[PDB]
Amino acid sequence: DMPVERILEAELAVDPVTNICQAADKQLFTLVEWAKRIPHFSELPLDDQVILLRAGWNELLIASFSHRSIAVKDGILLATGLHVHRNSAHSAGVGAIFDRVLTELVSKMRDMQMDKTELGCLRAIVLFNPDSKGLSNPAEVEALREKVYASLEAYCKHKYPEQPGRFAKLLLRLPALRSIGLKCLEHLFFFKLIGDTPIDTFLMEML
Amino acid sequence: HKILHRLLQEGSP
Ligand SMILES: CC1(C)CCN(c2cc(C(F)(F)F)nc(NCCC(=O)O)n2)c2ccccc21
Repeated sequence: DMPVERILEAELAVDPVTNICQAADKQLFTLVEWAKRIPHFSELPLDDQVILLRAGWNELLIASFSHRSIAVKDGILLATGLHVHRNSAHSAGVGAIFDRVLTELVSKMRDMQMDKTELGCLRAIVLFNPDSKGLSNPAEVEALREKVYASLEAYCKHKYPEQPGRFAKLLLRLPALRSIGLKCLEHLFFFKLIGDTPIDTFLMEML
Repeated sequence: HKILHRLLQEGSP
């Protein structure tokens, strides 16, 4: 069982480089509390819970700050309340991936007015990633993923029957999120390699 | 993964 109500409840319950790192470290503690509120996540083996969050944390944070930023003009609102605009993104060397977040995620979430239940379900789908390496029983994760997207489709079809393509439109933002998560992670590993990141943090562990 | 493994476990003050 996988009720969209509980997925929405999980959502509602929770120098540029330094600003980005501080903001990611903060949201990693929050992301663990979100994951435990997703139905049946905490019933997986503990080592599989570790594997899923290591595989998806950066996509899960990117989805959230993208949805948070739909009302910001040409910028990204970080969870600390600080903004990232184009000037500072270029000074961090991440101008091109910044543009891709705006054009592939924020603007498209805005266009279709993606709501918070839909965001929560896409994030639960990312969380339940059955391709994560080393899972004790990948198919158990695929099973939960399938329950999430069954619930998402029924939700969209009830709330937005005039938009029959809406469910697929949501799922087809996931390749963009995967591209963009990979590139953000590359920059983060670089910041750490050259010694520009805060030390002794949860973020350092994830990297 | 000491931090994540701890955070996932229930019963923390
Ligand atoms: C797109 C842009 C310019 C924006 C900021 N940023 C990231 C990346 C991550 C993540 F770790 F997910 F990749 N997180 C957070 N911010 C914490 C979450 C929150 O503030 O809500 N910010 C990042 C990192 C590299 C390259 C580009 C960026």
